[PDB]
Amino acid sequence: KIKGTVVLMPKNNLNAFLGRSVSLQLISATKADAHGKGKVGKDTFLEGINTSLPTLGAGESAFNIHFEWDGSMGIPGAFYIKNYMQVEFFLKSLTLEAGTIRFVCNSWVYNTKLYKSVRIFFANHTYVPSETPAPLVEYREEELKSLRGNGTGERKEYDRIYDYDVYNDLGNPDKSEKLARPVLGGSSTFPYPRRGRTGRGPTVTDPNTEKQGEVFYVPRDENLGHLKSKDALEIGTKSLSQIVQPAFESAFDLKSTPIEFHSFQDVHDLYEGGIKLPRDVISTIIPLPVIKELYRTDGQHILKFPQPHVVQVSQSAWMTDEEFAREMIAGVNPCVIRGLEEFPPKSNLDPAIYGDQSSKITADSLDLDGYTMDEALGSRRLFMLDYHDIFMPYVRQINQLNSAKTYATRTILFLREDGTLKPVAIELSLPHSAGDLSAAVSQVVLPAKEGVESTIWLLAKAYVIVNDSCYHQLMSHWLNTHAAMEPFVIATHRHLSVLHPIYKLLTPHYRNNMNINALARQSLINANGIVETTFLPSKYSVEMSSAVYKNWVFTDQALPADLIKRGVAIKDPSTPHGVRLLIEDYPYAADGLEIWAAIKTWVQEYVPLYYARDDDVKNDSELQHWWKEAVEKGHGDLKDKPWWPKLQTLEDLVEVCLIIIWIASALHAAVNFGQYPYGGLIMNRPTASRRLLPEKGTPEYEEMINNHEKAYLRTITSKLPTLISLSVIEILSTHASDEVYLGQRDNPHWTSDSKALQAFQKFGNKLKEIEEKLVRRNNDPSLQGNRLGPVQLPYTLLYPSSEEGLTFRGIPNSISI
Ligand SMILES: [Fe+3]
Repeated sequence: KIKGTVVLMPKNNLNAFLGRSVSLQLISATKADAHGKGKVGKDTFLEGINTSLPTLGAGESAFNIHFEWDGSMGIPGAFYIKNYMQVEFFLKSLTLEAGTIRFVCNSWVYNTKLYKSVRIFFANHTYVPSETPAPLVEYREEELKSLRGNGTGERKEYDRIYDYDVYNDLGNPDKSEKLARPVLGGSSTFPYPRRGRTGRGPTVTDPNTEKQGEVFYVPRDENLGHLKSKDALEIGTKSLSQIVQPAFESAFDLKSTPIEFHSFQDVHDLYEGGIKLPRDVISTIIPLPVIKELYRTDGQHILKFPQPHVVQVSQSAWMTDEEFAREMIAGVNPCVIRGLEEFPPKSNLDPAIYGDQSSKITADSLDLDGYTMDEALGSRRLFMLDYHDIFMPYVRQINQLNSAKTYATRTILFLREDGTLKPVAIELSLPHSAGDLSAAVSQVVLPAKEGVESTIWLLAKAYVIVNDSCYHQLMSHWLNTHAAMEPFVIATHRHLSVLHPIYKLLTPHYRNNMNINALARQSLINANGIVETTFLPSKYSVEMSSAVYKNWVFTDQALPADLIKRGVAIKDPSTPHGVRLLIEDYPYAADGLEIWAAIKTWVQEYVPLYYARDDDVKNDSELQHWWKEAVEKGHGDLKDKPWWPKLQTLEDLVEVCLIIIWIASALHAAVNFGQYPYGGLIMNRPTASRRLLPEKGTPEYEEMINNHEKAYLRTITSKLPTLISLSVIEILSTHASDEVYLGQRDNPHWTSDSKALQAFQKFGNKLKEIEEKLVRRNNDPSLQGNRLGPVQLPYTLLYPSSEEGLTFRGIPNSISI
């Protein structure tokens, strides 16, 4: 007999797993039947509870099992398992002793009757397809066929079927015509990454829109369970939209709290004394998992939000021009600023539609610390935050909404000799066309510290940051991380076996991504969901991200390519990373290059363990099918584009894996974990603007003079949507205590290959080394202006490690929140 140990986690006593409850059958990797498929042994049941091993913990139990297995039956390489119990359990592992064979499973096993085919698990060996032991080749391909399913049917909780569909599940046209939304994906008008297929079928009123459902399916093992309810952060979004948001709304409908903030102190009060709300509103929040962690409460009437990092040292520093500019390089959205190499800035928009698009900013009006414009341009000291061409096509329709008004903005920045950025002009642009009923005009606003001009300049920064917050949430964050990554998740499970080296390399970087995305489609980006009800563009929000996706380029997601494309660095082979930054102390980019380099080294060391030559990549059938599908189906609306890597070389494989890991880990961390730390003060990161600048001689103009804080608050996001936005960004900025960070894996035995395990240890050591280096940077007094700023907030977003909570640091493996 072969002595084995099964470790599993009950859904939630242990004796019910005994008798005839659970059977396993070992499968040979070396002895085949007459069809060349590995021989399968007898059904073998769990025989007793193992009590010996202390190294267990975390709700796990271990079971003893002995398999009949003459050396005749060869060496086991897989096993089947059948659960005869009513309730599913979570299978962790099988270990066969005496040399040892390890099976890492980490999968829910439902009752046997629910599966078309018996659950199969492979030993922890790694094989490209041409290396699969012959008796497992068919089992390997059949499991992939199982995972792909057939493209039809309503997916159920226990299904493990990965497939693609368009974003046609956001609208709710059966409820109201007002909730109808365009399908995103699958047309030239609205290209978009695909998402995981759910198959709920058509609405009554629109055969192109998928009907509503209480649960948005993900393949079962994508739906992460948590030992602690407080760690199920993704379910908070659902509770917030479905339960908490209506509770807040009723407090305002009943006039139990003032409808608007009246001064900046009313906002600061949220994390000081708190806000007083009706008892039944407090009573709605307090017992909810995740939500109850968002606020401190007296259990009666008070909710208090946590103090955001951006105000922890100075509550007024956000208002400084130094901090406004610094956050474009070290803030929540540090990846949009561009070099400006000519002046005035140009527009590619059609003047026949929007009016003359010539910039109104004059060079002679700008304070460039004594530099002439030619000098600033030539010394590469001029930059911009350019939302003009992005927003202008949407300004007319946005401004037609009740309580939304925006400009398409452009901000010019000058890189001072001291290495900090300063803002020197903001252009607030509006489209103009012959029939317009509005008399509002485009304006240029310059910095000012006193008088009504200082208030107009503060408002101008707010309009800019409304554009930036919208672009950050929809494009930098949602489109470029969450949405862009999902097609790669699906392709990987459809086409790379669990045995495949590139499966093992990439899948840690997918943890929880399909799950959070599905919950997002249900409650965050749905019609009348959180984003539409809290951000400027309202019902146009998600379609705006489709327009931006038209210009998404996979190879420009690589950090060096991004920096070069935006004109914030230049190619320079004489530097360690091959690029020279044009803003030397650009914290996101300088820290990012270190992480990028570490990932690249890891990928370059792993790949050659499995692919010796370009030919070995061309000839890997799973890899070729994977990449073909990811591009032609997953990102199929951009399959016509010339820039996709072809995947016929070692270099191409490294490039593709490096970009995927980068997007999933560091890029997402840098744009996600700063949300509450910077945006928890709504004045610092307004999500919406509700009026344009006022005309002279109006009461709104006199208000700017007499009550500037009220002028500002009437312009930005109202109090009710503020309470909702703050709550959701608090959730999304939190690290669950069971997170798995870059340099970590959930199991030490993910492969039996010692060289791959060594390479991975080297990678984790390098990240520790990098963190020491980043610590030294933050402690360097010369770098204070950009790494800390007047808010005195050290840039820690790209520190690789973190404890649980709202920590402003730590790089998870994946897009996990
Ligand atoms: Fe995120």
